[PDB]
Amino acid sequence: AMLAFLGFIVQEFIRLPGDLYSEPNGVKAFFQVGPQPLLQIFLFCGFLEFNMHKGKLTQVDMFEDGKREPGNFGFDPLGFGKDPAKRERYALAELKNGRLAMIAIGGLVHHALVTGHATF
Amino acid sequence: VIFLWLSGMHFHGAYFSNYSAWLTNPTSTKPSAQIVWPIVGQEVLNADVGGNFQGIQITSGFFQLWRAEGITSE
Amino acid sequence: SIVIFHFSWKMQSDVWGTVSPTGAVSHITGGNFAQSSITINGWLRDFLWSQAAQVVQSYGSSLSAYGLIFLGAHF
Amino acid sequence: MKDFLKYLSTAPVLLTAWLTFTAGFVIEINRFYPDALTFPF
Amino acid sequence: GLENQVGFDIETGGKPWDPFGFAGVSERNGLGILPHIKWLQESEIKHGRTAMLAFLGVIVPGSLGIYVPTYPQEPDFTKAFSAALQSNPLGMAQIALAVAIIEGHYYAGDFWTGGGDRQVGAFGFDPLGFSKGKSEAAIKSMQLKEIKNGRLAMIAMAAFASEKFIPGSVPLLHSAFPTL
Amino acid sequence: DIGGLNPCKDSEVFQKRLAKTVKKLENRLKKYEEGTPPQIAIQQQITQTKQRFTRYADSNLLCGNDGLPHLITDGRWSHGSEFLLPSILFLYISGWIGWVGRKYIRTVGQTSNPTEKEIIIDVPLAISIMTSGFLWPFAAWQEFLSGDLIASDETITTSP
Amino acid sequence: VYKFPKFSKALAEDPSTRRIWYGIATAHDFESHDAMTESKLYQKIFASHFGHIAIIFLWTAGNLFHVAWQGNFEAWILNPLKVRPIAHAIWDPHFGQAAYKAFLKTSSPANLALSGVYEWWYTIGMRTNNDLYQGSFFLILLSSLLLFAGWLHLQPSFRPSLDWFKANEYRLNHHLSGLFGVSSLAWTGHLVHVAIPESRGIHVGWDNFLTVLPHPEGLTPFFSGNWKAYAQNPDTASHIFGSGEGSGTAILTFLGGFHPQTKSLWLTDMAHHHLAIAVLFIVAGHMYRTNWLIGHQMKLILEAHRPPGGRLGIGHIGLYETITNSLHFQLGLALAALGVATSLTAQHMYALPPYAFLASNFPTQAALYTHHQYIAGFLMVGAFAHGAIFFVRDYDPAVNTRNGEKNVLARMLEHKEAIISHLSWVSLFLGFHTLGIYVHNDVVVAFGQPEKQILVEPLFAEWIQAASGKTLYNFDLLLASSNSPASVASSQLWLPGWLSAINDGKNSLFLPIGPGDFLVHHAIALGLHTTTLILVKGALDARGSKLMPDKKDFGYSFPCDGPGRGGTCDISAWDAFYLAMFWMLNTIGWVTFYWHWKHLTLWQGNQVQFNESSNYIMGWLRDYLWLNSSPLINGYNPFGMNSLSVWAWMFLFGHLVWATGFMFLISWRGYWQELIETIVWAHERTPLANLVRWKDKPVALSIVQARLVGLAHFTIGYVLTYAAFVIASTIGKLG
Ligand code: CLA
Ligand code: CLA
Ligand code: CLA
Ligand SMILES: CC(/C=C/C=C(C)/C=C/[C@@]12O[C@]1(C)C[C@@H](O)CC2(C)C)=C\C=C\C=C(C)\C=C\C=C(C)\C=C\[C@@]12O[C@]1(C)C[C@@H](O)CC2(C)C
Ligand SMILES: CC1=C(/C=C/C(C)=C/C=C/C(C)=C/C=C/C=C(C)/C=C/C=C(C)/C=C/C2=C(C)CCCC2(C)C)C(C)(C)CCC1
Ligand SMILES: CC1=C(C/C=C(\C)CCC[C@H](C)CCC[C@H](C)CCCC(C)C)C(=O)c2ccccc2C1=O
Repeated sequence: AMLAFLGFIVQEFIRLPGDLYSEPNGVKAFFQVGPQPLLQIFLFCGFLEFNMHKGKLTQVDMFEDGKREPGNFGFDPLGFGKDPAKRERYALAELKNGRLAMIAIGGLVHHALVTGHATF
Repeated sequence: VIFLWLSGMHFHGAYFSNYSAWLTNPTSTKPSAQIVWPIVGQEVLNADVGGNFQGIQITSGFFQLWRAEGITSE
Repeated sequence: SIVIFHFSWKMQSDVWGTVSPTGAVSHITGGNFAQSSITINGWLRDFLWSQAAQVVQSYGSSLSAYGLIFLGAHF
Repeated sequence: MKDFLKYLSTAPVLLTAWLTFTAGFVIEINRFYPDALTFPF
Repeated sequence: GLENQVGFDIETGGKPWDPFGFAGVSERNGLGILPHIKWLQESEIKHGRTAMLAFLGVIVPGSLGIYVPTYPQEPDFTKAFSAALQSNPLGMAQIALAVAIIEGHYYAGDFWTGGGDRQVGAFGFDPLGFSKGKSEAAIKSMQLKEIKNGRLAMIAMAAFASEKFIPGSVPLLHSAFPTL
Repeated sequence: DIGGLNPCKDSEVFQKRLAKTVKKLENRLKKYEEGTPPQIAIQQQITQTKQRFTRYADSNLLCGNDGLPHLITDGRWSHGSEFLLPSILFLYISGWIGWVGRKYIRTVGQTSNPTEKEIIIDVPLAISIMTSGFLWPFAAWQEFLSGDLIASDETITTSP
Repeated sequence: VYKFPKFSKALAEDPSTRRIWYGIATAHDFESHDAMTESKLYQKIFASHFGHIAIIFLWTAGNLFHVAWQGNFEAWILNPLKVRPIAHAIWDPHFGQAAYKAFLKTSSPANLALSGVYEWWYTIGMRTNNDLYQGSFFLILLSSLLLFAGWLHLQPSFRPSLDWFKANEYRLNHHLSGLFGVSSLAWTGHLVHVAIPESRGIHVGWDNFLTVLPHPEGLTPFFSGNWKAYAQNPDTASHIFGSGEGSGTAILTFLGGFHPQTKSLWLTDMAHHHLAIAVLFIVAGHMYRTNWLIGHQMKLILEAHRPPGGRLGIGHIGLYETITNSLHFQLGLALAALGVATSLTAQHMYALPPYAFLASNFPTQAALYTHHQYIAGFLMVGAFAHGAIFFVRDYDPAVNTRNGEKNVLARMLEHKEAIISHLSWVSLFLGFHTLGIYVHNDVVVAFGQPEKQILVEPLFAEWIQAASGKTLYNFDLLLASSNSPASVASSQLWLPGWLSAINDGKNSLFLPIGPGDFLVHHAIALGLHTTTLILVKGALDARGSKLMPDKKDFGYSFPCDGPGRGGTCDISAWDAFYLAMFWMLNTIGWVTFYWHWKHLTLWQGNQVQFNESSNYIMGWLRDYLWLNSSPLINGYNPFGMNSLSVWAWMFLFGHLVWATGFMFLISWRGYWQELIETIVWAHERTPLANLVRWKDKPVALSIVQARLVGLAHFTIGYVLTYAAFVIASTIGKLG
């Protein structure tokens, strides 16, 4: 939801060169872009899902052996989180921002549906 | 259960029927008290029962019974 | 089943119908019960086959549900 | 509400709920996209 | 079983590459309905050798223009077979007979259930003493080179077929074989 | 074209069918009054009929001599949206259903009262298994490889 | 109460009427008779075979005599397309004047002949009511021969032993070569000598046959090797059958297709066919070993056929002794082959009519196809029933097993669960989806939107039609192409005749097909698979199951195993046959309904009626049954009657017998025993009737007997009502 909210705000502002990528409205951009770019995103997200969870992808398969902190993919290239004191605060901030972004992603999508122009 | 069934019959007569139109023309309007939703092409079941109404013709005689009861309004 | 068949055919053939303004009575089937309900072939043809015409020709009309239920009840 | 939820977990109630939900989303797909003889794509 | 067979190298880690576990389905349920690993390896060698020969046979005639004298000058593998089938029927008949004889002598039918006197792609056939006297590791390395080149030729021929069927499937292909 | 059929966009009998259906619907529409709900319903019927006929015309659909869309299910991808894509969709959904059913049967089969958990479903475990069926093609070709998909000789056999 | 079941003392001691009922139904089960040996079994079967062939020949002689005496064969010769053949005259005292007038044909009331014997006898060269009489005389003589042989081979010095009966190689050599090849050779001789000139106006009878050359060159080309001379100058395209106008001199040709006038196969084509078949079968009859040291020993052939890798177990090692020592295995094989053969006859005698003017005889076409398909279903069910009987009473696991490993037949009982499960899966698959598509079409058409129908073009079957030369589906495949090697190869032999016939809208050769054909073929496949499932399940489960692991100890036919273990109704293998008879009747009904409706639409010209209405069930019910039943039911009305009155009476009779079968099937015993006890008390306690008492105690029919009687009523009513419907509908619709 956070990535998708940022995607809305950037899409209506920046956009890519080309006739396909010329819709400030995210909902209408979902249709104008066509199925080919979207299906590639779907397949890439699937590849990511497979490799990040290392095969065990389902509710019964994941956490079957334990030893898996929920949400812990080990992704930390920039090194933020070495200090354990701020780690808990960062986790809480991520959770709160994620919830707020779920609410906001619903809000933006439904604004685009009831008005049709953009978010602004 | 029987009372619920009777309540359903009376509710259909009140809301999804041409009872008022049938009262003014009993001999030329066919009693109908069930309209069919327009899905999968099933709306053809809504027949020309008369009285500016579309629905399934009713053969349970509720319209005649209600008229015999003196019921003149939905 | 025999009772309701007797009722349906007898009423349609010898009670129900229309009355002309001069008083002439014309029935739904035309009085065929008296002479054709006395044989099993008569029941098969002049009642079952004859009055089943409306059920089999109901497709595309508002009575098509009756044809569908006819087939489903056979099934 | 401990045995009522167990009653709702019985085979008939669960099958009725699942079939009602299934018929519901089928009927609503056929309402919003009616007369679909072939795959939309 | 795959750990002690030629075919895996650094390109796929150090383990035998088998995402679908097709090498271990022979031991599964049924007396035999799925091929043994020996049959799969013989299919490896046969398909790879055929693919290498076919790559040479689409490159040399079609591009370089070299042709057998009394044969049609068709730089197209989708029509050359029929063109030679009509132009020189005797040559194609003899080629088919030679192929049938070679395969019948080197029959691999006991490989389906595992077993047989031969090895995977043994075939004898060492005229110019390339493996006359060599270490076992050297022979294994040469076999691995052959298998990998066969896989590469398989990929190249599949790319040829795909580009002929679906245009633009291999982007660099027409820029790497400028003539048909 | 295929099998002597012709595209429905150029089938005269198809357009005759459309015209006859529309004419019947309009004749039915004539016997009602003004913007009354019956007329609205009949107009919606006419609009839906026209939309359906137009969509069938522009759908790579082959029509016979009766002006009805015929399905080409020999396997060609040209008419792949008629059978092949719905076939894949059903195979996915039905494999999902079968996989979740089998997983639930095998999961509650190792508890103290396996038969009780079949008339009174463990809704938490049922929900856990059901949403895990999206990987049924992968789960099936990961349990067959391990030999956990097929029984061998504990299965019972009759006397002969 | 004694001496009737002479073959069974257990039945003869029954004090009830069950002894009489079971005496009839066990008379031909010779293996179960008292004081029974194998030699007596084979000898009695041999004599019964002789009596049976005598009965067949007497039946054919009766048909010939009644056509010669009361028919109009000679009149039908001069006008085969307008004169309706007469089977036999009618003398029934119950006729009124109206019935006499309606059935009156020429001089006496008579029945039209729907057996197609007129066309068959006309084709083989019969032109006189004295030719038919000669055939009847000869066939009665042959029947006398067979009866004498049957009596003779029960005499002491002429009764064959078991070794002679089980001499497989000798019987195969003789049957194949002698029976098939030599009978085909003699039939080619007759075809040429008599039939070929008779179709060209030259009469070749039992007087001028030693002096009338079948070919002008006269056996010179055959010995000289110039066999092409027999094919030169065939019948032209303007040849009038039975007349010399436009005829030829050839006797063995390839022409393909049909005669331009009779719309039937060329007589020279069929003579060549039978000559080739004769040569092939005579050659194939020398395969097996006899007293001259060369040939095959089939025991060795069967034993040596074990795949080396090993997937059929030990192969066919124990099959020779298994088949030889069992008469039910051989009977099942013969019945299966005969069922396939008569299915072939039905499927080919309508697409490739072999008899002159038979294509235009629509009622006889329908009657022949229906008759042969019903016989085919009966034969197939009998084959499977006798396979089950072999499993119950003749199968020996020790013979079919060598050192633990099982042979090809014994392994069928190891994966029996797999076979039954997959038959069940196929049946459920086909039924679910055929019914789903049919009901989808029903609902969609009923709602007034036929465009939403699911109509699958039978491309696979249309592909086959194009492969044989039909240029209707634009496939350009093998014979639809003039450049394919398949066409260039026969462009000079039989394509011009074959292509001219396959690409013709008036033929039944490769009838054009559509989505309705697809759906009905899937229905036929479902019926075949379900009947096979029932029969195979009964055969494999005959020796036992989980519910009855000792079913072999109770025999092929027993009522049940009791109400214990949850209930064991219809658990015997006989009950599987009994259940599969309904499915066979249903499948044959579907096949015959499809054939008859397709051909009624083809003959009437409204083939668009079938192509549109055959995709949904109400289409069938309204346009086949309800539509074509109108002429039949009006065979007699309160106003009069027609010659179709007998067919309406048979229609009602079939319905009545069907519902009496319903009686015997729904209501079981126990309810009929107490009622019979009440009747017994009433008879015993009434004056003026106490003077009369039964000798056999009246009891209710047994469970198995009741099932058989209900099945017999069901089947007889089914057959009678459908025969009446098809015949009367064809006659009353197509003039
Ligand atoms: C029924 C088919 C059949 C069978 C059982 C055999 C059997 C044999 N062949 Mg052989 N062969 C066949 C067809 C067959 N052939 C055909 C069509 C050709 C091409 C002309 C050859 C060419 C051939 C050569 C060149 C040689 C053999 C050899 C052999 C022998 C052992 C080596 C071997 O199998 O490798 C050869 C294996 C094959 C050629 C594979 C053939 C696969 C066939 C075509 C598949 C048919 C199966 C199919 C389901 C049948 C349908 C049945 C029905 C529906 C019609 C063995 C006796 C060798 C020999 O003589 O040893 C001394 C040998 O050198 N075969
Ligand atoms: C040449 C010598 C000869 C001949 C002519 C016969 C003839 C006959 N024997 Mg016989 N027999 C012989 C030698 C011979 N036998 C010897 C040497 C032995 C001792 C070893 C026996 C032992 C023997 C026994 C024990 C019995 C007979 C029986 C019979 C009769 C079989 C019933 C019948 O009428 O079939 C007539 C059949 C035809 C005219 C031909 C049938 C045509 C078929 C159905 C068509 C097939 C075409 C095609 C293949 C269909 C498939 C299509 C294709 C594409 C696959 C028949 C008359 C039986 C009988 O009834 O006894 C009285 C019997 O029980 N025989
Ligand atoms: C040439 C073929 C052939 C042969 C030789 C046999 C021979 C045999 N069968 Mg068999 N069978 C056959 C075909 C054959 N069958 C077919 C086609 C079927 C499937 C229908 C069967 C089904 C079958 C079963 C299920 C059983 C046998 C049994 C038997 C054995 C005892 C027969 C007996 O007791 O008769 C008894 C004869 C009768 C009871 C007479 C029945 C007459 C029927 C009801 C028709 C009469 C009505 C008639 C049409 C009236 C017309 C009505 C009018 C108003 C129009 C015997 C070895 C039995 C056995 O124990 O085998 C070991 C057994 O259980 N068979
Ligand atoms: C995300 C969301 C919807 C996202 C939709 C998307 C992406 C749709 C994409 C598409 O449409 C397009 C673009 C094109 C279509 O053709 C295809 C699809 C692909 C379908 C809705 C969220 C919807 C989110 C909703 C409705 C949230 C409701 C939250 C409530 C009520 C919270 C209440 C509380 O927070 C308070 C008020 C106080 C707290 O203390 C207590 C509680 C009770 C927790
Ligand atoms: C139970 C049992 C039994 C019985 C069984 C049965 C009854 C079976 C049946 C069977 C059957 C009934 C089978 C069938 C078969 C068939 C087939 C096998 C066919 C084939 C065909 C073919 C192969 C063809 C081909 C072709 C084509 C397609 C085209 C044209 C040409 C040709 C020829 C090539 C017995 C007694 C034995 C024993 C015991 C057990
Ligand atoms: C009606 C019926 C009866 C009663 C029918 C009986 C007892 C048959 C009555 C006699 C019939 C009508 C034949 C009568 C023949 C004459 C008496 C002449 C004698 C002929 C014999 C010598 C062969 C059963 O016994 C029965 C048993 C099990 C399941 C279902 C049923 C069942 O449905």
